[PDB]
Amino acid sequence: FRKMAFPSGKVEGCMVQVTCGTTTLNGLWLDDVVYCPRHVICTSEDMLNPNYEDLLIRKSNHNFLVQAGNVQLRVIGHSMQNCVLKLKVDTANPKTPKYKFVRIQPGQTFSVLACYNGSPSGVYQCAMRPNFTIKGSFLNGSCGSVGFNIDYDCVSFCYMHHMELPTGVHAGTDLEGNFYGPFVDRQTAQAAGTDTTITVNVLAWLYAAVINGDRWFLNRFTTTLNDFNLVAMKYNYEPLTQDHVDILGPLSAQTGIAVLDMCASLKELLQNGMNGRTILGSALLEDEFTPFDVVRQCS
Amino acid sequence: KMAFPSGKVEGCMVQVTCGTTTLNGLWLDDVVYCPRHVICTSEDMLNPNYEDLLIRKSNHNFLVQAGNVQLRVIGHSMQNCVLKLKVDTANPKTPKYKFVRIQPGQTFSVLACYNGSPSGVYQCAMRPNFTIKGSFLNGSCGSVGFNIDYDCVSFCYMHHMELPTGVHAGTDLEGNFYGPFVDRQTAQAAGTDTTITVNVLAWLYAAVINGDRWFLNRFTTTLNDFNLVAMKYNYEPLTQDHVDILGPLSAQTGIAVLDMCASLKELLQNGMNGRTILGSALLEDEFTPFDVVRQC
Ligand SMILES: *[C@@H](O)[C@H](C[C@@H]1CCNC1=O)NC(=O)[C@H](CC(C)C)NC(=O)OC[C@H]1C[C@H]2C=C[C@@H]1C2
Ligand SMILES: *[C@@H](O)[C@H](C[C@@H]1CCNC1=O)NC(=O)[C@H](CC(C)C)NC(=O)OC[C@H]1C[C@H]2C=C[C@@H]1C2
Repeated sequence: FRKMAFPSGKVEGCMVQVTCGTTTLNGLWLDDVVYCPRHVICTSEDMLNPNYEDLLIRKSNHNFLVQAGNVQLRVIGHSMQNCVLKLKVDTANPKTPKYKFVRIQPGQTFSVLACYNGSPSGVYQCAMRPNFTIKGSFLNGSCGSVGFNIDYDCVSFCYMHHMELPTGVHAGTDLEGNFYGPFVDRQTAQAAGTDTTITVNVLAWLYAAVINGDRWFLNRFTTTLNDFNLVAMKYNYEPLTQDHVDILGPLSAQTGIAVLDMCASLKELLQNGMNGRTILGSALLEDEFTPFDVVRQCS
Repeated sequence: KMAFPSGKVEGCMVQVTCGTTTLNGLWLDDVVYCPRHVICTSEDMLNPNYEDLLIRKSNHNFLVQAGNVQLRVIGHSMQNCVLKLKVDTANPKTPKYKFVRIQPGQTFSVLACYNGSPSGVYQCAMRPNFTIKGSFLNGSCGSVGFNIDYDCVSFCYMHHMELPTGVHAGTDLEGNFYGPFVDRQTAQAAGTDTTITVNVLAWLYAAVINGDRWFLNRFTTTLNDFNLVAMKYNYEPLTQDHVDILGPLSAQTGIAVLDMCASLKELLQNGMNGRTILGSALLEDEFTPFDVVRQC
């Protein structure tokens, strides 16, 4: 199994750069609106603790330089929605895909198109950790890079990048400007909750192992969801939600292994360890492949 | 693990059908490139005589679809294991491009496609035994691998087959296989694979830059003494050019190349002792020094 990103072209066609003064970051051009992190209006010294409302009152449309490549896009209106700036422009992006804005749950994966100066650099697959950080590759200038999934022809934008935490992990918002997790866009020391293992994805990985004929860990037992959740927390695993049980439906149907039976198998692995064995050629249980990701790759 | 943005290549993918065989093609200017085994039936694939099969085909036996639009084939030729279909329409999305043949150990991005439609993108290395550890399913043939420098796409790989071990094999865009493989439906084994040493070192430097350095030691080693141990463990030899290529990473961390070689030697001989490096229980060898530097 590989970490596999979505093809990035539909998103590449929407990336622009947004500059205020000497502060440049990336923005997302869809129809006649450009979306970007609001801290573009900050001087490096204002980031220490900004008054975003006051900073924005001092700004007019003519203070924003929006460029697709080196071609300027005229700004004709501006507003702030939570931690994102919305810049109305006078041209509708002809490369606008079908799209929607979605807010993802921890454990879900998405592709990130890492951009600098409005130019795409690379694409890679990320998982939202239970503590609402992602383990990305972001350098200075990457803010406004977005995360997305593609279904049929429709791009679901789920993440916009805003900051790095002292531990090296990354934090950001949805495209309505609401942060994932307890973070704020200020240049202050912030810490994430202790992280935990994404149980639903581990289960997905065990199903993937079964599909490929690696099934020594299946046992004759089952468990209740509540008993499993209480044990899992003792091992720093996330509890399962009803939605987790449901998104494992397809893999459970494909293998004929009930979700709660697989939970009983995982519980035994947690309590007894691997006893020197491997699963899918690995002594470690993988937690960054979702049930959808497994299905994508097995077919 | 980071792939190049795939948009410039997505604009070139089309579907190619002959008989009941469908796969992907690469549409550049007015030529579509695709694996020649699209002309085969099931019976043909066992032991195909491609020159003989091809002479019995006419332009009109090839159906090329760019989305909903059929392109008319007005000519066809075969270059090694690649078929070239001339069409009456030029692709306006053709990027600036080159065809290159990559060396083992080098990396590239793969745009996996099915029925002419892009499905996913990921980074691959050309293995020393000239296989690639890909993610390719039925219908993925004609998917391509590439690198992007400035605005120029360098195509280096077209996908043709899977081996019994689950790894993959294919050609450059001149239709010559990487490795001792043939485009026939028969079980083929690869030579013994080895680990790409210069890439393991680059990845160890990456682990340090990101604050992970439990595996370091104060020891050192000569280049030849390291290479003796490397070969024993089926690692590729490290050349002086490899050492030179690692310089920037050495300077950046202040760890001399041969000091990192001494760390790797200790890892090969003692294992990781249950510990991990950048999250992995195994030494990763599909990041080049360039891949690591760019991303830092
Ligand atoms: C995008 O503008 C940038 C992205 C950062 C740069 C390094 N890697 C990233 O992910 N964000 C940025 O500089 C933000 C800006 C504020 C207004 C939110 N601040 C930031 O990333 O601060 C990083 C922290 C972590 C410790 C080191 C520096 C400070 C403290
Ligand atoms: C593309 O047409 C297809 C891609 C394969 C299909 C499964 N995964 C892949 O990478 N190639 C293909 O079917 C070739 C065709 C011949 C003429 C080269 N054959 C092939 O890949 O054989 C299937 C594998 C699976 C095991 C049985 C036969 C070999 C090993």
